[PDB]
Amino acid sequence: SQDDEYVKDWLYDSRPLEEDSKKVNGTSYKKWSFDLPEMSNLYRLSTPLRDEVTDKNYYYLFDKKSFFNGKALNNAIPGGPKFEPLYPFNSIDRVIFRVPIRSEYKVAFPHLYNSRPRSVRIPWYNNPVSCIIQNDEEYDTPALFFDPSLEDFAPLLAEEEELILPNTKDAMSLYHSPFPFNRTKGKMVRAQDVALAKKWFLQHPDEEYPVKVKVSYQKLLKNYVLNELHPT
Amino acid sequence: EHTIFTQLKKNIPKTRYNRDYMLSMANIPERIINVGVIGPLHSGKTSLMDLLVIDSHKRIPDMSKNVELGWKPLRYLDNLKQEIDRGLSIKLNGSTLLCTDLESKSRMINFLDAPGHVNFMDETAVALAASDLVLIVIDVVEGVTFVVEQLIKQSIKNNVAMCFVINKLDRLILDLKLPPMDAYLKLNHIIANINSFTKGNVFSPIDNNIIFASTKLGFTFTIKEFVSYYYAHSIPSSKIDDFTTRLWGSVYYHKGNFRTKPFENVEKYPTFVEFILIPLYKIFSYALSMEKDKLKNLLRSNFRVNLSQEALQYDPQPFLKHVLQLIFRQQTGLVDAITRCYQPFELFDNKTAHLSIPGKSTPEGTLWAHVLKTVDYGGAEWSLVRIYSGLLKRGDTVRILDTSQSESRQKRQLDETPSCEVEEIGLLGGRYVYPVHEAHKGQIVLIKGISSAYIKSATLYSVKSKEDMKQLKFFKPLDYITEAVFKI
Amino acid sequence: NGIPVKLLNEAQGHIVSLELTTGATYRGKLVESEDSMNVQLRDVIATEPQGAVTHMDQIFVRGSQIKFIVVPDLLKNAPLFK
Amino acid sequence: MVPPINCIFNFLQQQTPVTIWLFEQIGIRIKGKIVGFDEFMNVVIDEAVEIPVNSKGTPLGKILLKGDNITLITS
Amino acid sequence: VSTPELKKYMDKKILLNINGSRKVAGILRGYDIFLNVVLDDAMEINNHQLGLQTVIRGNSIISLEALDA
Amino acid sequence: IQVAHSSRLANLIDYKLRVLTQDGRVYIGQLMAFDKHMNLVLNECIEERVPKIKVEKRVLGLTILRGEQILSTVVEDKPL
Amino acid sequence: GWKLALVSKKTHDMIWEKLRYILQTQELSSTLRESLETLFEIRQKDYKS
Amino acid sequence: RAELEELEEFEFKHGPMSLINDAMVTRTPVIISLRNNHKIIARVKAFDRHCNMVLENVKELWTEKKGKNVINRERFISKLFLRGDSVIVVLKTP
Amino acid sequence: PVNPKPFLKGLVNHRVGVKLKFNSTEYRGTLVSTDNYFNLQLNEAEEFVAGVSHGTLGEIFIRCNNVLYIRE
Amino acid sequence: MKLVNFLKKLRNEQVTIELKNGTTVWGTLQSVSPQMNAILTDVKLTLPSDNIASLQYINIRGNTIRQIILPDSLNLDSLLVD
Ligand SMILES: Nc1nc2c(ncn2[C@@H]2O[C@H](COP(=O)(O)OP(=O)(O)OP(=O)(O)O)[C@@H](O)[C@H]2O)c(=O)[nH]1
Repeated sequence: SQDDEYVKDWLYDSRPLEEDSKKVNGTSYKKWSFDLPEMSNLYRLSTPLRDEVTDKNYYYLFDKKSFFNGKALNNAIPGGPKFEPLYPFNSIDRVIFRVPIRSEYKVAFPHLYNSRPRSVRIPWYNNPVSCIIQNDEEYDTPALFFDPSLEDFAPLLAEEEELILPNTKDAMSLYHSPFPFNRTKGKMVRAQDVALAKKWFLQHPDEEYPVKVKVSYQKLLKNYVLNELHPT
Repeated sequence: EHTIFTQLKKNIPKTRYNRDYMLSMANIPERIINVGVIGPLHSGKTSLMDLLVIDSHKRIPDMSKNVELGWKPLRYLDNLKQEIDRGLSIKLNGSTLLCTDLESKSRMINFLDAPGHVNFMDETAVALAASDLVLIVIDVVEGVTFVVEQLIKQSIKNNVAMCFVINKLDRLILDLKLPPMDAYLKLNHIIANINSFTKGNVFSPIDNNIIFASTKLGFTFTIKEFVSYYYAHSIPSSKIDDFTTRLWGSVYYHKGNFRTKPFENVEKYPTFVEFILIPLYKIFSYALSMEKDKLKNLLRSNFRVNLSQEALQYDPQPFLKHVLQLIFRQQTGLVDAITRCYQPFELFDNKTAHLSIPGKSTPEGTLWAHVLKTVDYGGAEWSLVRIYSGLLKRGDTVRILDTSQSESRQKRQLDETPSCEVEEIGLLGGRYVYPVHEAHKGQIVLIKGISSAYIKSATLYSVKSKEDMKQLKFFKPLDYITEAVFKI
Repeated sequence: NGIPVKLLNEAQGHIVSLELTTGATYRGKLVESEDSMNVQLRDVIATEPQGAVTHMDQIFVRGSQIKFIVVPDLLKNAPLFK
Repeated sequence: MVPPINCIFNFLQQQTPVTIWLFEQIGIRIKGKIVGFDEFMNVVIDEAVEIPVNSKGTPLGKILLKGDNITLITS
Repeated sequence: VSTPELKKYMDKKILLNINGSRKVAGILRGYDIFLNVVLDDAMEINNHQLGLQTVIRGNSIISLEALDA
Repeated sequence: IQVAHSSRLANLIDYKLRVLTQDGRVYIGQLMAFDKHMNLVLNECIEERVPKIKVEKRVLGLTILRGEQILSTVVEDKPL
Repeated sequence: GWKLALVSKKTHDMIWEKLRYILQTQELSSTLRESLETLFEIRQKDYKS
Repeated sequence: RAELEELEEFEFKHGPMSLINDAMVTRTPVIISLRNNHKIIARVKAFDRHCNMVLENVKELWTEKKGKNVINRERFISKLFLRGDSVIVVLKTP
Repeated sequence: PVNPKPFLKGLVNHRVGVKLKFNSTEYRGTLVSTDNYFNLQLNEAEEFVAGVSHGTLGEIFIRCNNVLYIRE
Repeated sequence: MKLVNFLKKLRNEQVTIELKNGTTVWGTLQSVSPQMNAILTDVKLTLPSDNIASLQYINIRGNTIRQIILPDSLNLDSLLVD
């Protein structure tokens, strides 16, 4: 009743908030609108299942677009899926194999490195993420990096001595989070409609699982891409 | 219909000001700034442009709900299917915006959100060639990398005014979570770098050269802007200039009513930190963490800001964005920064000379214009042309010369053989060609009939005399800063 | 800041007329304006109080002397007011 | 460049032949040499002389003239 | 505080209209915030010069016209 | 002529206003903007001098009237 | 330094703060500056060797 | 604001502003020459920085002169406000 | 070094002659005191209408704005 | 020390006024600005030997106002003190 001080009372309920008339739409249970600290609590609790990857760059040559491209050229990115092929000069004398031209490139710049593309999407391209996360028991500190070489009136928002509130350490974290916790209001979805498992296999397989599990991952991705690809 | 898209319609999104007024304004030079915003890859320059446009127009169709809220950035100036799907600005999709300065004045600007990626620098080069001021934009995080330096060098070598935008403060306040003094230090380091690169004019927040932006949250300010907004009530009319001069450049308020230049005993931080950066921190910290009622009260009191009852129930990012918008009223400070920076119009001569040749008897009234680049801005062939003298009217015949035939022509002078009509004229505005009959001096417009008369980067002219023709000169081929050496 | 002086500086560039305390009207392109209406013009016709017109290239004026300034119909539209 | 304050500091040290015209006034001029200077345009003038205009040398001595009604100075 | 931009007219001859239909020709030497014209004296309105170097007060200025382009 | 019993000048803005001038003229028109120094911006300003017989009349349109050279203000008519 | 972080952490943090404060707000010697830079770089890993 | 009013009353008593301030204190009739020619005989009530002065017991003296007929005219007023700029020389009548 | 305001401070308790702009007249009386505004006060001020004493006005207080010049 | 205090305290009084030229003005003190601008409702004008020119509303410029003849029932010393 200290860290988990707000949710603890209601976290285990049939409908999480039957009443709580401020925090949800009502008993129809259509929409919700939490305050910050309870959201923080939820986030902390969700550490095992939470998306837990803020650097949007990370899914590089691993987006749905990338998967589609891999499909469309049979240039399967080995961490991800491999499909049935979409279909059924350039001589060794001529070209100079200086760069061994990899499949990863063949989906990155699909129209260039992969000649004779068909039905090929264009993937993203991106900026470098320096979202520095804090460990515990402090705030606003350069840790992971190095420092630079070199008429009676007060400034704005005077009499606000504390720069950081006790929740803003967590609020910042929340702000950097992805779509589930990102926000402090939403419409409900069916338990069914929440994908606790999609976020694991969409992001990359952690470290040195048995071959069978890797295969499983690939299979899952193959399903996912198919679902994405034939919009119903 | 089509995939690679624009507006293609009668009902272009209506503007707050009226486009008749804008066009009227565009009758005279000394009141048409060609900005051509520039920077590295993912500077935020396109996002900045989007912010400006949104600020200008009433309701856009493309401004969906999410973008309005501020989850996704309304990248209004990446119209190409590709430029969306790829996540990069790729071609010049500028806009003509009747922009209000901080001081009461109305100037129509020709922005050009050029590409940042360094393979596309070719395209960017055109913007430099086009634009008379350049809003260089920089990420705080990456700072001034080599690309920025290169850009600066090009601009100085291309003889163009420079007015910098240190962008994405949201990152150093939330991503890096820097303390405010640290942030200040970082800023100093950056600006130091800028100064080192720019051997001539020295840039700073004072003199309104630098602009402190965050296009995701959607706010830019000059110190002049911010000061004007929130340090006009307190301090008197005349002493405001002094205050502005003080804020930035290591001067500490000293807990007292007239600061010292050196160290202070009681407080630690500078004036810039204490009187700007610290406020931003307070805003951000409170616009996430602070119990909303309290925040509302503070806004009511100090900033004189009323939160919408919807905004109280926003999510913490979009709420924050909304608050920021409320605080820093428009992208007006930015415009002030531009105008003030490009108060030299004697640089025009330098520019023109650089482009074509050192010459005179140009203001005889002979209409002539640098055909900058062929674009496909509404799908169809258009030619982005910057006019210098005279004015072009719709359904007029014109002499055009590809800058392949420029040096040769010059040599030959010391018989206007190629020629073409002007089928239609219009104005780039992110996603629409807004048709206009007039095409006045010192501005950028799009024309139909030119395109096929040349390959790339032409000149045009229409002399009323052979003597006049003798007096003419012709632009050089645009030296596109990157040389193409990727052979496919 | 003075909202009429705001309008004046926004009116720069247009063919504006100007009569002083002396009663001698002027008409031409405006160039410069400030808080104190330190006006400059180009291509200015300078009609004396009798009606004697004298065309000239430029002029500079002091604000204390100015009586009223004829602005065009464009500033009726936008964007200073709302 | 020379602001009026600096040009009058030349007139202060020199004390050279000044001729003054007067504000809201065409009928009379002055002829003397600048001796003083205020933060306002008030200047005391020794060897000053009242000189009616060429449409004679009339009597006048040393004068502190209120400088808000000045037109010309030339030392 | 707003400095009248006479740096376009610096070191150029100017026809200064002043109180009582009086004219002043003369090349410009400098100025201040009150518009007080520091100028090299020339012929005053047929025509005749008074003084060598002059300083005209701002309050007495009616206008100042570009003699030189 | 009719007008509301107004408190101050800004409350009756955009009203057709007879505005006297020190040189003898009167400028009549609907006022758009006022100032601390009484500079006025008449929307449909009309130049009316009183020559030494009958009124002289001339139309101006949108014009700035400087405040120093004003004598006084009078309401001539309503808006619209 | 890593040991300092391990037990007497408040002082270590303080040490860092003072160091930085010295680093950037000082007429500091160039060799000293470079040494400091090296220190911060190693801090980024916190003594691998 | 208070320190300026303190040095105001201080600078009045020592400077030449003490004269007509002392005339108000003694409350005598005072003549005043005017910009449009009116010798104002009146009792001074009020007194400020700008020399704007409310006048009791007013008696203005002038000459509406037109038509070769000198008609030295004068009128009595109960109370009147004086603007500063109109004044030329105030004087206390012995 | 001989400025107007220090000479005016020396001119305190001394005879002075005041000239003005429009509807104006010379004077001659002993200056009593002055300020930064240059408001004057004279004792035994004689109203010299173009150098002709029309009346001995005596104890008087002259306004600052209408002052043209002050002499011996 | 400010007579502007007193003139602000003069409200809803019917008063005569003189101007720089010398024009009379009979009307209710609607309000007075801190720079003497006499806002007046229900006004009546007469020029300086000339006939009547009555009007509905007049706000007159402060500097143009010469001398305001005050009404009869008026305690000056009552308003002068704070
Ligand atoms: N954290 C943060 N991210 C931003 C900000 N502004 C922009 N970004 C992100 O970085 C990108 C930069 O803005 P864009 O306009 O998309 O990129 P761009 O300026 O078009 O870059 P070019 O295509 O090279 O011109 C955006 O897509 C955002 O995701 C900001 O203020 N803060």
